[PDB]
Amino acid sequence: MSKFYKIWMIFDPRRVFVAQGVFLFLLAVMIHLILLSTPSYNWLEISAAKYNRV
Amino acid sequence: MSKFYKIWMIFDPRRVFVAQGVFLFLLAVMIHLILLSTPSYNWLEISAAKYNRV
Amino acid sequence: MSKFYKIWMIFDPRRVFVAQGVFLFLLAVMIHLILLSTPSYNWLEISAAKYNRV
Amino acid sequence: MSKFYKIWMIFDPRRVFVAQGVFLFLLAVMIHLILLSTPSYNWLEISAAKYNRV
Amino acid sequence: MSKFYKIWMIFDPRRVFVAQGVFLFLLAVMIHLILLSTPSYNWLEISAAKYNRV
Amino acid sequence: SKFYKIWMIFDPRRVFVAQGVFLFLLAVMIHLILLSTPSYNWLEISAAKYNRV
Amino acid sequence: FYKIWMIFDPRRVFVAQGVFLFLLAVMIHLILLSTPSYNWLEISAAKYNRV
Amino acid sequence: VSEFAFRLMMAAVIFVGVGIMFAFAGGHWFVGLVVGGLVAAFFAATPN
Amino acid sequence: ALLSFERKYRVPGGTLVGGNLFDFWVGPFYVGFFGVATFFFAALGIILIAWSAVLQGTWNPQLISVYPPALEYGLGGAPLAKGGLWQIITICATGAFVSWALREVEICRKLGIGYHIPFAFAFAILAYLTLVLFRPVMMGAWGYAFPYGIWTHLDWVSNTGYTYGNFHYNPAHMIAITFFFTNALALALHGALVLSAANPEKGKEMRTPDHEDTFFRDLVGYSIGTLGIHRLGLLLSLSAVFFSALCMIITGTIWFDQWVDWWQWWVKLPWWANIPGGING
Amino acid sequence: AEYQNIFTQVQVRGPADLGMTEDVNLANRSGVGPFSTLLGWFGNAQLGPIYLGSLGVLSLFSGLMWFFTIGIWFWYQAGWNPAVFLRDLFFFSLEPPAPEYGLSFAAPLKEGGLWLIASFFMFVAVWSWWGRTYLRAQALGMGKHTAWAFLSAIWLWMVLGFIRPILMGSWSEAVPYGIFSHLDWTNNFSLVHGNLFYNPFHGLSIAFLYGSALLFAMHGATILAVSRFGGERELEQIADRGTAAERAALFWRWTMGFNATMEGIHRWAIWMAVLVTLTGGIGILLSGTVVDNWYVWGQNHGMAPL
Amino acid sequence: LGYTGLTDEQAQELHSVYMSGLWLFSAVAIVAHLAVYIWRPWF
Amino acid sequence: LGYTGLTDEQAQELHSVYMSGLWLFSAVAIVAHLAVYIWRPWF
Amino acid sequence: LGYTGLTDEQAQELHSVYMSGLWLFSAVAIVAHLAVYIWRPWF
Amino acid sequence: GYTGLTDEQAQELHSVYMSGLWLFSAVAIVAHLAVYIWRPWF
Amino acid sequence: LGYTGLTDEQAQELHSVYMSGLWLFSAVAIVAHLAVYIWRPWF
Amino acid sequence: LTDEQAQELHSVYMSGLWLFSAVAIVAHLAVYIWRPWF
Amino acid sequence: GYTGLTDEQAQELHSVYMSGLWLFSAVAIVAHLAVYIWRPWF
Ligand code: BCL
Ligand code: BCL
Ligand SMILES: CC[C@H]1c2cc3[nH]c4c(c3C)C(=O)[C@H](C(=O)OC)c4c3nc(cc4[nH]c(cc(n2)[C@@H]1C)c(C(C)=O)c4C)[C@@H](C)[C@@H]3CCC(=O)OC/C=C(\C)CCC[C@H](C)CCC[C@H](C)CCCC(C)C
Ligand SMILES: CC[C@H]1c2cc3[nH]c4c(c3C)C(=O)[C@H](C(=O)OC)c4c3nc(cc4[nH]c(cc(n2)[C@@H]1C)c(C(C)=O)c4C)[C@@H](C)[C@@H]3CCC(=O)OC/C=C(\C)CCC[C@H](C)CCC[C@H](C)CCCC(C)C
Ligand SMILES: COC1=C(OC)C(=O)C(C/C=C(\C)CC/C=C(\C)CC/C=C(\C)CC/C=C(/C)CC/C=C(\C)CC/C=C(\C)CC/C=C(\C)CC/C=C(\C)CC/C=C(\C)CCC=C(C)C)=C(C)C1=O
Ligand SMILES: COC(C)(C)C/C=C/C(C)=C/C=C/C(C)=C/C=C/C(C)=C/C=C/C=C(C)/C=C/C=C(\C)CC/C=C(\C)CCC=C(C)C
Ligand SMILES: COC(C)(C)C/C=C/C(C)=C/C=C/C(C)=C/C=C/C(C)=C/C=C/C=C(C)/C=C/C=C(\C)CC/C=C(\C)CCC=C(C)C
Ligand SMILES: COC(C)(C)C/C=C/C(C)=C/C=C/C(C)=C/C=C/C(C)=C/C=C/C=C(C)/C=C/C=C(\C)CC/C=C(\C)CCC=C(C)C
Ligand SMILES: COC(C)(C)C/C=C/C(C)=C/C=C/C(C)=C/C=C/C(C)=C/C=C/C=C(C)/C=C/C=C(\C)CC/C=C(\C)CCC=C(C)C
Ligand SMILES: COC(C)(C)C/C=C/C(C)=C/C=C/C(C)=C/C=C/C(C)=C/C=C\C=C(C)\C=C\C=C(/C)CC/C=C(\C)CCC=C(C)C
Ligand SMILES: CCCCCCCCCCCCO[C@@H]1O[C@H](CO)[C@@H](O[C@H]2O[C@H](CO)[C@@H](O)[C@H](O)[C@H]2O)[C@H](O)[C@H]1O
Repeated sequence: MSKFYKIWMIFDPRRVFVAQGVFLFLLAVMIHLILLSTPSYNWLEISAAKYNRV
Repeated sequence: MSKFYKIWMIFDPRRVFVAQGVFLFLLAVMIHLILLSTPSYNWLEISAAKYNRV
Repeated sequence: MSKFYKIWMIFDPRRVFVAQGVFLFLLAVMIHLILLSTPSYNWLEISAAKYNRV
Repeated sequence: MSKFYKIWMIFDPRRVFVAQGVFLFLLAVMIHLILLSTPSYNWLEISAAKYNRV
Repeated sequence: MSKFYKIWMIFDPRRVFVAQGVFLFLLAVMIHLILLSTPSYNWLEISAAKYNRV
Repeated sequence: SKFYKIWMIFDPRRVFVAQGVFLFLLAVMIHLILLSTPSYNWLEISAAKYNRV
Repeated sequence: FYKIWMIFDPRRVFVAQGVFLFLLAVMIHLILLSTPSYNWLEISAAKYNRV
Repeated sequence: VSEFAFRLMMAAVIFVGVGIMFAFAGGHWFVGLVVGGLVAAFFAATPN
Repeated sequence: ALLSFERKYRVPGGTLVGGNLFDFWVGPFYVGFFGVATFFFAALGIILIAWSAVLQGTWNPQLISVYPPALEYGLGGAPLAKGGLWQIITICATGAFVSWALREVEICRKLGIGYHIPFAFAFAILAYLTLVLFRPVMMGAWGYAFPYGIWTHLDWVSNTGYTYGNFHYNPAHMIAITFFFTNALALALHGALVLSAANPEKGKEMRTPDHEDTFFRDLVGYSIGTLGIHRLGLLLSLSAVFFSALCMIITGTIWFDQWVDWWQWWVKLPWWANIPGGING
Repeated sequence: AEYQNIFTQVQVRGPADLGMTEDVNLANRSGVGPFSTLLGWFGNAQLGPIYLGSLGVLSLFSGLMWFFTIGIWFWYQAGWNPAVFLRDLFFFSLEPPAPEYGLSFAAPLKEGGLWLIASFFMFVAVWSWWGRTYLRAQALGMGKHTAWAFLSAIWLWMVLGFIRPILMGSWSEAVPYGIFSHLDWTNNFSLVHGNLFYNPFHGLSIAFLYGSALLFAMHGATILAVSRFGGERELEQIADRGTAAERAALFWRWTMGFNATMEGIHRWAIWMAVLVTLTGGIGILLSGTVVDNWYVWGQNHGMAPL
Repeated sequence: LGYTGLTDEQAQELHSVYMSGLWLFSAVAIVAHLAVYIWRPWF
Repeated sequence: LGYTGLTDEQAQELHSVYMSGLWLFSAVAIVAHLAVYIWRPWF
Repeated sequence: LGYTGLTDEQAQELHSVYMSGLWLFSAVAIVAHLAVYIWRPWF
Repeated sequence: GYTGLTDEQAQELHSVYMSGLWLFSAVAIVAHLAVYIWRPWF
Repeated sequence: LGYTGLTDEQAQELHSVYMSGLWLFSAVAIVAHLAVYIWRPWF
Repeated sequence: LTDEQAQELHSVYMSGLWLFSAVAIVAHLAVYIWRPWF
Repeated sequence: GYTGLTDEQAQELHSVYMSGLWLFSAVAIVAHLAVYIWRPWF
């Protein structure tokens, strides 16, 4: 556990950081869009219905 | 949280600044477009309805 | 923020200036287009109907 | 049995680590999408059914 | 019988290992798909029917 | 015997690779043919035997 | 017949013979399994009433 | 006839044969075609 | 008249037929045996097209058409007014194209160069014969060929393409179109790259094949090399024409229905044929 | 047999070429990738380095967003089923909003707003990539020919997706992001506007596409036919004309009556290629906005019997 | 030292003139936005 | 480490001014978010 | 090993800062998940 | 050693990779147990 | 025999380790098959 | 392709051919016993 | 030996191949025996 420093002795910090940032952003946007797809989790839709905006 | 500065020694300032600017611009445009997409949040059409515009 | 100047020592000034000019033009035309598309803020038709021209 | 340490004498961690990462992420996303496919395990819709959100 | 090990002299350990891994994972996927295909052994369907989920 | 001359000419590596590919293809052929036959679809044999479907 | 291994390349001859024999065997086996008179699976299925 | 040319003709014929075999065995022409193309490509790419 | 470097190449030899009977140049043109043949066939074809124009009653160049015989004549003859002029002009056109290719072969031999050009031209000739000989004969009627008019042959194209639904679903058509489009893209890239290397920014030194390799590696991370790009261009064009002639040799001979239904075989694969959801589920 | 120089019969490998540097910023440059023997049988087997500047990374990010947005919508259409996603992959479509929305951005996300977002992504990506090609020409001091040749196809693309929908007053006119959806868009575009065959600029675009194929067959065959004289080295044949350039010129001089040079044939090539998309964009722009029935137009302008 | 081969004093002057331009452009923008929002508000 | 080799004082000032700008941006964004939620909340 | 040129001390400090960032990100994600689950649970 | 790794560093790499593998496996076991409690699939 | 440059002892140790891995894989497979047959026999 | 080499290769090939043919002949006889085709 | 293998090498390779083939043959014979016992196909 307290030994993960040895992964960066071989991997490039720049490549790892840029790849992980891109992957995290893609995962986040995919999940946000997934939630926006399901009407039970579309917060804009839910707020529109609760406050009678339609 | 007092040691991040040395990333500027592993990341080229020009590259990271351009990446951040592009990312922020694209994200802001996407969110503004999503807000325009939802009929409960499109401010142009909201003000058209509230002020009784065509 | 009184030390924002030295960013000119990181990025080429010509690069920044031409990029920001292109960005300003694109954003301005995009906003104008959004406003023209919406019936509420399409000023030409507003002046056509309001002055009873159509 | 616990003598597989020579496998990295046969395979570089360079290719092995990236292959493991992409493979595990692909399996995770594949199985999560499989679960989202079957109505009996789509957790968002099952939570909607339990909480009467439709 | 004991003279099997010399195949490692004949064959590349790296290429053999890659081929075995890809072949084994593809075979496992194919068999799991085959089991999923029949409603007899689609364990998700059996579990849902048994627990009255659909 | 006298067949070891077959190893004096052909490269063992390609022979073994072709043998492995051919054996996997033949085994897949036989298993797929058996599952093609309703009388030997062991999955359906058990499904009827244990009253599943 | 002795000169066959000389004019014809032995690698080509062996590969062609093996591939042709394998293909012909599977072709004749498919022909048998197609007809209902030498399809052993169907014949045994009708014999033991297992189908 | 180069080694590559003989390997190419052999790849074509073995592709046809195994495609026929796996089309009858696999329940569709697509499975046989895929298996034949895969094996023939793996055969023709490898030199002698 | 000759180019400033031409004279050392204007030597006898290389002619397949004749050898001194028709070994000369009219202006820049090399006249051979096949030069005579191709001139005769082309002149006859042009004069007969004009004659068919006066028989048609039009002098608009875009309205002149020379139709093949009707479907009733099958693969037989026809009166000149009905479909015979089209058959003669097809004879003349085939002769002219073949003679042109063989004249190019003679020119290649006289210049000591490869025969890539006449071969690549034979590909176009065989596409033409696929449209006017192979497909009609495999179908059984010369009326399945196209007329010799600027806009009426597009009418032939449209009617044939809609006899089988939307022709975009022919898969040989798809690969031929991909080849055509990537060939145009490759031509644009090649012309642009060579012109950029030969013509630098402004008043500075000409660039090198290494420089253009560098540009395309800095652009798309790859370069195919100056021999490879010409190989690729020839291959793309020839394969585009090949799969064009392929898409029109299986159409109306092997497949007869709307080509879109072809793509059903993939969506009815038994494993996922009957899954609910999706476009076709 | 006689060798035709279509495949290299012998391959040779040496040091990794990192390329030149006129004004190139070495920092953005990548490192040489692997070597492809299979692809080396046809050309340079080396891969990389790849330059990644500021417009380059902008283009990569925007294109990633566009392709990924289309992919997520395709997954949504699949019911999140991987088997459906691999079954209906061609039949998917991120369609534009229906005509009643016009040019408005007030369309539901499921009803064409997502198409607007993906279209913004692709617009930004392609324009930044054009800037990228221009800048990469600029760094090496080369001419901007590739940038303008790209601008031709960019204009056809802009007409199809941006300019014509604006002129027609609805995003419904634009091309969907699907495999057969855009094929169907093409066929339906022809049917709605009455036989696009009679569009003169469609005819010109086809003339130049056929001409591109003819011209590249001719040029490739010519260069391979004189590759025995070092015809491949076109730049040196421009700088120092050899027997390859003279034989190539004389072949077409004696065949056609006129010929090109080792440099001007590439002018022919670039113009033949870019006229395709130039005339195509003009023709698509005129369709609907100016002419709604091309066959009737043809009748009125010759081109067709009355 | 840096990347663009510039000093700090010229950077200060360039920053000053660019900030003057930015403030002028943003002020004209503010005046225009006020005029439009008075003409036709969007809230 | 030291791919750029920037002196630690330079990296310190760069990070400090970058975080100054980031905090400014996040503060403006927070203000705008509060205004939007008050005008028309989504919660 | 040691492909990338980083040494032990550099690897240790890099890992320390990256793990500090990972824990910060994880804590923000945990509190956001708790807030969302309170607003609308999925279990 | 086809990457230039000695016995000691190969052993150390395997030990740390196995520690990571066991950490991932423990997290997965907890996740599978929790899911099977929430919704068993047998 | 050759074709790879290995020695006798290297081949022996590589094969023994690989066989240890194969036997572990097959033992897990046997356990899984027995569990599946218990839960639902296919014979 | 020396005459001795080719002759020995021919001898081995004929021996293998005879072995395979005898196995096939036994199979053919067993098949005919199982069901006659003529 | 034109493939590089000598008579001792050829004998070793041939013997190993035969022993592996016969082990596969024993496994296949057991498998077919079990399948026939479960249900005859003749
Ligand atoms: C009721 C009828 C019988 C029956 C009727 C017959 C008849 C009649 C025959 C067989 C024969 C065979 N049967 Mg039976 N058979 C039945 C149904 C089956 C079923 C099944 C699924 O039910 C299977 C799996 C088999 C299997 C077999 C094989 C063991 C055998 C064919 C060998 C062969 O094809 O070699 C060919 C393959 C190779 C030689 C592989 C090598 C070629 C490779 C692929 C390419 C060459 C490359 C390589 C480097 C070359 C080196 C070597 C070269 C040769 C030089 N049978 C039923 C039970 N069967 C045949 C036989 O007995 O042969 C002795 C035969 O005549
Ligand atoms: C039934 C259908 C109609 C028809 C309907 C149309 C319509 C509609 C159009 C054409 C167009 C054309 N038609 Mg038509 N056409 C018909 C019949 C034909 C026939 C024939 C023999 O029958 C031929 C040869 C053609 C040929 C042509 C071309 C000359 C022209 C396409 C140019 C091109 O290459 O764009 C291909 C290139 C692009 C579209 C631009 C691509 C470049 C940009 C920058 C893409 C960026 C790529 C991105 C960044 C990443 C890509 C993704 C990754 C690769 C994954 N048509 C019939 C009559 N045709 C087009 C045209 O312009 O003509 C007026 C057009 O819009
Ligand atoms: C195979 C790949 C591509 C290709 C290659 C190619 N074309 C070639 C060559 C090559 C390598 C030559 O060497 C040769 C040449 O000399 O080029 C300048 C040629 C050539 N390709 C030509 C045209 C051409 N190529 C086309 C296509 C293609 N050519 C392919 C896409 C097309 C299309 C798509 O429409 C055309 C129109 C010529 C410029 C030339 C051959 C000239 C020739 O045949 O000379 C002898 C004949 C004449 C000068 C006139 C003959 C007239 C007829 C007797 C009467 C008319 C008959 C015709 C049927 C009328 C039809 C009219 C209607 C259809 C409108
Ligand atoms: C003259 C007209 C013809 C033409 C010309 C033409 N096309 C061009 C050009 C030119 C002159 C270019 O300079 C430009 C180019 O770069 O060519 C290589 C281009 C180009 N034409 C292209 C395609 C194209 N051209 C077409 C057509 C045509 N192009 C016409 C026939 C078509 C058709 C027929 O539809 C297509 C599909 C591209 C190859 C390229 C423009 C590329 C571009 O702008 O890319 C932007 C990126 C995206 C929008 C999506 C990127 C998708 C990636 C998966 C993102 C992720 C990448 C990943 C992170 C990489 C990781 C790498 C590391 C592991 C190292
Ligand atoms: C790098 O390398 C390269 C080059 O360069 C180094 C090149 O350049 C090229 C070539 C490329 C280009 C030049 C680019 C432009 C090319 C194109 C756009 C491609 C398409 C081209 C054309 C459409 C051009 C025209 C083509 C044709 C087919 C016209 C040909 C002309 C004739 C039909 C005349 C033929 C004459 C013959 C055979 C002689 C016959 C003689 C007799 C029977 C006896 C004598 C007769 C007479 C006296 C009659 C009168 C005189 C004659 C013969 C002619 C004049 C009169 C007429 C009536 C016509 C390439 C590819 C290249 O890669
Ligand atoms: C459809 O399927 C769904 C999406 C529904 C379900 C599927 C879900 C899946 C498959 C999810 C997968 C999730 C995974 C694998 C998540 C992994 C997350 C990780 C590992 C996140 C780690 C993040 C680390 C971060 C954010 C670290 C950031 C660090 C900084 C911001 C500090 C910057 C670094 C510095 C300063 C280094 C300084 C040191 C030196 C030497 C310069
Ligand atoms: C589809 O998904 C939806 C849209 C629905 C929801 C998804 C939302 C997601 C995934 C959102 C993700 C948001 C993220 C990750 C936001 C991250 C924002 C960050 C990290 C912003 C950082 C900004 C930093 C800024 C703005 C810094 C600015 C600094 C300056 C302007 C000053 C620069 C000048 C300097 C530093 C001087 C330097 C000079 C010398 C000489 C060193
Ligand atoms: C279509 O037909 C259906 C699907 C219906 C049925 C047909 C199924 C068929 C045809 C199935 C075929 C199955 C086969 C052929 C399965 C074969 C499986 C085998 C033999 C797998 C062997 C696996 C061996 C493994 C995974 C070994 C792994 C080794 C390790 C994990 C240890 C690491 C190795 C090292 C360190 C090498 C030692 C090197 C040094 C220097 C010490
Ligand atoms: C429709 O009807 C159908 C087609 C289904 C019926 C037709 C069926 C047919 C055509 C069946 C044909 C069957 C045939 C011809 C089968 C032949 C099988 C053979 C030859 C199997 C041989 C197996 C030999 C093996 C598996 C040897 C393995 C060796 C080892 C495990 C030891 C490893 C050591 C090696 C490889 C080299 C050692 C290294 C040194 C240096 C000595
Ligand atoms: C597993 O899969 C994942 C999810 C990982 C990724 C896979 C993604 C997939 C499968 C993607 C599939 C993509 C496909 C098939 C795309 C097809 C695209 C096609 C055929 C496009 C054809 C024509 C498109 C055109 C002509 C688009 C033109 C667009 C423009 C000219 C720009 C439009 C700009 C507009 C509308 C205005 C933008 C400005 C604002 C303010 C919105
Ligand atoms: C060149 C490579 C590809 C080769 C393609 C050659 C053309 C097709 C060759 C195979 C033709 C026969 O192949 C066989 O046909 C039968 C027709 O009922 C189909 O088989 C289908 O019906 C049969 C009964 O008839 C069922 O037992 C089977 O479950 C079902 O899939 C399949 O298509 C295939 O198992």
